[PDB]
Amino acid sequence: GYGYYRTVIFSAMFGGYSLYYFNRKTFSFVMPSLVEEIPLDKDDLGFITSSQSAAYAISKFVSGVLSDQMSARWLFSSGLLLVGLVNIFFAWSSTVPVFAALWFLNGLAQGLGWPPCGKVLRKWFEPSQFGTWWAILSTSMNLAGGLGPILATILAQSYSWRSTLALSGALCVVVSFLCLLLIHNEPADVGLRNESTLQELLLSPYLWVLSTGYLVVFGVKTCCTDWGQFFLIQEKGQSALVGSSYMSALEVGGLVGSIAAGYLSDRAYGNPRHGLLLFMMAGMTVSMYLFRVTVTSDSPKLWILVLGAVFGFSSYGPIALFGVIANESAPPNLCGTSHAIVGLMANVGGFLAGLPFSTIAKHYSWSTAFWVAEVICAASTAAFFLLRNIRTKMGRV
Ligand SMILES: O=C(/C=C\c1ccc(O)c(O)c1)O[C@@H]1C[C@](O)(C(=O)O)C[C@@H](O)[C@H]1O
Repeated sequence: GYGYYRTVIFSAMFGGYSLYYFNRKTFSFVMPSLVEEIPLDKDDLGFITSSQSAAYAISKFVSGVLSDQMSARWLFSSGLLLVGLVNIFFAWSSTVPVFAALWFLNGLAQGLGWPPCGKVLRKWFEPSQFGTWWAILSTSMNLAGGLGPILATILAQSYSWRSTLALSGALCVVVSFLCLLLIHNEPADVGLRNESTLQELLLSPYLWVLSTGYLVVFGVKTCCTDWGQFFLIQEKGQSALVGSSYMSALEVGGLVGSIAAGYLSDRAYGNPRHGLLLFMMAGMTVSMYLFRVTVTSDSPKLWILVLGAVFGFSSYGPIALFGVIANESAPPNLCGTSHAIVGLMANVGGFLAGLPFSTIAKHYSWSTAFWVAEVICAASTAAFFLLRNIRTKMGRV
């Protein structure tokens, strides 16, 4: 029976990939309480996040390159176990070098679990149904972003910050074991039946336009999430519950954005679905400007929630659009390399959000850094609008 095994395996990957993201973002979930008991400046936080981002970038790139000669279940279980172990260790350390080393290892382990999902999806599902399943997998990510912050704060009001990560880590370990028991690599182990050149790929302007757009979008999203959580409390006179609700609403909006963008793009030199992407980017920068300027010490909370949801929608739509367009325009025999390059550029964009942004905020203010980010986003949107009727097919032409 294909259906039974498909359902079981997909549920197992859903749970494992949700725990992956939860343990990845636990630091952003608890950061305010940890800063409250251990006095730290913005530079230390930026250093830790940048170290994790760099480690994840290198590990994911190399694992994606060499994934063709490893088993999916073992890699998934190993990665989950290592992430749980480093999360458990994090709950006992109380210094800035140990935190940075532990999160570097966290990124290294988190980079391992990406290729197995694609391998299982390709082995167990039809080639014409990849993206759809990809889509729902992305929703799991958003789910981990939604339940994470608020619960953490709810636990923080009566328990230590160190009593959450540790518990989370334990869960991962247990789930990892269940994952190995519940994941089969191919529909044959159970028993039931189963051009261009590299010099021409990198010499395509559209390949760099897409990469730079993804870089900008990912960096701006990471900046908004972590440093707006801190911005709402440290400068706008709001409490930590509002800071957590802002991120929860951001992820709630991002879920519906990721779900819808595929439908709107599919119903609709250049690409047919560039207008939706440009509109979403414009909405993202407009919402950023409104959030920076309108919110004061005395403002209703459902205005902040609306701003967060709108930004999440306008940020998570373009990510799916970028992925689908990169898959569609890729050379016929170089899809994996193109996906790896675009992911690497998105990861370096996310890396740029940690330390330089925190240093700018430390020197001038949070407002100045957010204004710089919004200015960069507006300039990128204008440039993308200008550079939109160029060749979209990459390769030997
Ligand atoms: O391949 C994909 C994504 C979707 C995809 C694949 C085959 C398809 O046939 C399809 O319709 C859709 O990679 C994802 C997007 C990524 O940014 C990229 O594409 O560069 C890299 C990484 O971030 C991944 O999340």
